[PDB]
Amino acid sequence: DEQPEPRTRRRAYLWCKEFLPGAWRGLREDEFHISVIRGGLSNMLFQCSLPDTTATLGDEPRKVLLRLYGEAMVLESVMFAILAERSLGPKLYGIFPQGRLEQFIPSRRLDTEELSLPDISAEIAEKMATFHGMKMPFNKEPKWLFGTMEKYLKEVLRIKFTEESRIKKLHKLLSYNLPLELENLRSLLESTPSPVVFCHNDCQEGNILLLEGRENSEKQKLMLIDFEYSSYNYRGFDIGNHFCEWMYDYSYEKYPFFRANIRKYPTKKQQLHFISSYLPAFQNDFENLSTEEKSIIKEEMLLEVNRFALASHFLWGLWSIVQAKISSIEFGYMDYAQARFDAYFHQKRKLGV
Amino acid sequence: DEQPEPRTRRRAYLWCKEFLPGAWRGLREDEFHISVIRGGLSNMLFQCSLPDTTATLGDEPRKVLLRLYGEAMVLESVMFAILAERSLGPKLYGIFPQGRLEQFIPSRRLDTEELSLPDISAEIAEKMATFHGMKMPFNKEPKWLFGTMEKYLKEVLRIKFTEESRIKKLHKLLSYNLPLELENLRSLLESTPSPVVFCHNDCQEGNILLLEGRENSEKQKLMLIDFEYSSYNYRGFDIGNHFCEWMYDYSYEKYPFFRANIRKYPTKKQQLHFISSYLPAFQNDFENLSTEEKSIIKEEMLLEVNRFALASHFLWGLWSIVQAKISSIEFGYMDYAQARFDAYFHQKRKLGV
Ligand SMILES: CN(C)c1cc[n+](Cc2ccc(CCCCc3ccc(C[n+]4ccc(N(C)c5ccc(Cl)cc5)cc4)cc3)cc2)cc1
Ligand SMILES: CN(C)c1cc[n+](Cc2ccc(CCCCc3ccc(C[n+]4ccc(N(C)c5ccc(Cl)cc5)cc4)cc3)cc2)cc1
Ligand SMILES: CN(C)c1cc[n+](Cc2ccccc2)cc1
Ligand SMILES: CN(C)c1cc[n+](Cc2ccccc2)cc1
Repeated sequence: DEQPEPRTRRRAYLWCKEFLPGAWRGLREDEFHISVIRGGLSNMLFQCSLPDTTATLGDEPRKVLLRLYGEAMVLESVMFAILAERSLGPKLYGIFPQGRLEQFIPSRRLDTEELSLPDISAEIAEKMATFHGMKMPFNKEPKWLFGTMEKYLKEVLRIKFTEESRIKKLHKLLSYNLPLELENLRSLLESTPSPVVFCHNDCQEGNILLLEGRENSEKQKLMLIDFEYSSYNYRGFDIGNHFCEWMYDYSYEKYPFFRANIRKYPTKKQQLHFISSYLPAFQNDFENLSTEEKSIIKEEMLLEVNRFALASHFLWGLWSIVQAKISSIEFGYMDYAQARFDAYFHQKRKLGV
Repeated sequence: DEQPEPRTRRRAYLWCKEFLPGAWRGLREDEFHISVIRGGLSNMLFQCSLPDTTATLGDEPRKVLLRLYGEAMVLESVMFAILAERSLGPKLYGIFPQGRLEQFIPSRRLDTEELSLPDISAEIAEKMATFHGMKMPFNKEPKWLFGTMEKYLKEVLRIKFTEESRIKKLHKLLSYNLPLELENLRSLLESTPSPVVFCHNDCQEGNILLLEGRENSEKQKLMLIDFEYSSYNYRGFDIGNHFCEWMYDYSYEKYPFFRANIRKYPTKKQQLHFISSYLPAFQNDFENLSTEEKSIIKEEMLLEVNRFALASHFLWGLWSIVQAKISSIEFGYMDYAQARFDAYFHQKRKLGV
């Protein structure tokens, strides 16, 4: 049990005491329990709980998660509150300028290897389809994807690195002519139909909870979390981006702190399994269509998601170059950027585009 | 049909086109309809609609309300979104830095005289009880009431008026010794039990919709709106404050632009009718209690709400003095302050406290 700094213990006690009902309201400071889940400079996480010897008075939680930040603020808070109301995310117990109190969900995150398990993959698809089907009070013009890529590309072309290895690696990445490549990708995707839906935009193992005590259950053992990058976007991006994440393991404990394997991208068989679960969850009379109409829809979706996978590589590659310059957290960002652009051209070669 | 300024028409068209689905997404500027509901400097309201000749494609609204503002921002937006999810307020279609798009609810506001109609009063009580019963992710310590009164009192004692009539009226209002009176009220209310619940804090005719087409229905013909001043607070304040509003008509078309009548405060008979509807809506097996246990609960509530009514007068009286100094909107603020403090001492005399 890693203990927080004294100032954080006191602040956490006050937020719990004032925002949570029942036994919390009368809790003494010397009875308050708190431990660090993740520290750092931003998005710090703590578990806060009542003493085992304190009974609950009503329906109040015995344990909660405190998230510290360390208008995007408004949109994020409204999104979280709405997903909570709809039973699609952890409940929201308290909101304040410095952070929030959320329902504690006993669980662990998935590992990269688990993404390919057929039952896990089927559930991710069903969960993503459920999120895609819902209405949210946000801008419905799908400007996010190329808007973000253009903004990031402009930043990348203004970066002045001082460190030798980053200078060299940047020269190589820019040698591809990224403006031209971006507008060729824009052209390709302009001609690729894909419905605009509420997308997670970051569906990978770190953002998927395996619910404790349900590990052996057939269905409903996962929860998608961490929707902070969500927006209306092309459905093909959310699915394609997820598929790309099959290739990257971020648990590697030595530099560059990730492993990449092109061979771990889902095979067409595995892609079909995923979309066969997605479709009936997104369009509820889907199974009643003829085997042949279902087959055509699946074929057209395979093309769509694999083209949109190219934008996942391009977007994350640009993001990673910017991180190499601006981040305060250690990671092989330039090497990761190169891995994404290698995958981009590999995928392009395979697609013949 | 009062038309908005050209800049507002264009901004409204863009927000509707980008935030609303279906036929909105492809709407041409020359087909956009908008009219002013209320103008001003802040909280401006517009009705926006599709042409009568444009069919809806799905479930999109044909008409919406645009609210312009002209962190409190975060709390207000989360509250509105949650009440919408729970079917307790207008739906939320879009949120952006300058305002929001809300469901249009065909209706009119109630008039002051309508507050005393037995069926109307019964429904207000049931509606207030429903709001009081719910959980919200906001601070549960009831610091709002006296916190706001202390803050406002400090401001009032620093006001330097230049206009003769305001100087004279202020001297009279301060002659009561407001610090002493406030702390005597604090003492009285400290000894008056009242559960802390999610309160509207402004339940009067201007914030209650009479739903069009339900005017002749027995029940469910109202909607409480405009929760921007809501907070956890003593239940007695929300009820007592509502009762005080029976006395004030803000529709008077000459200076001071309100009428006050002490005789229009609900009689004990009328108060009992209100609380007899509130109680079974707030505690759902209430009717199964003995006639005698119900009677005692009602008696104790009558005492509670009438004591808390004193804080409604004191709070609004202070608010009104501050408005006389800072407001950009014409109203008899000093005369209204005097009316609230007259009612305060009148109520004190009747209560013998
Ligand atoms: C490298 N990569 C994908 C990883 C690496 C590692 N991990 C697990 C892990 C391992 C080690 C660390 C310590 C190093 C910190 C790296 C890091 C900090 C912050 C984020 C948040 N983030 C989410 C979505 C996002 N999008 C959707 C986006 C928006 C705009 C563009 Cl342009 C592109 C993309 C942008 C940013 C992610 C990773 C942290 C976490 C998961 C994924
Ligand atoms: C005078 N009175 C009650 C009225 C007068 C008139 N109307 C209808 C009406 C008629 C004419 C006008 C034009 C003049 C504008 C007066 C005005 C501007 C803004 C508000 C909003 N407001 C809501 C709750 C609130 N609380 C809960 C609060 C918080 C902190 C303290 Cl300290 C005290 C109290 C504080 C402020 C209300 C009235 C507008 C509206 C209803 C009620
Ligand atoms: C030029 N300076 C001070 C820095 C430049 C880049 N970083 C981020 C970083 C750190 C370790 C590995 C990868 C990226 C930190 C400081
Ligand atoms: C000293 N000055 C410029 C002002 C002082 C007070 N107000 C508000 C007001 C206006 C009309 C009636 C009541 C209150 C506006 C200007």
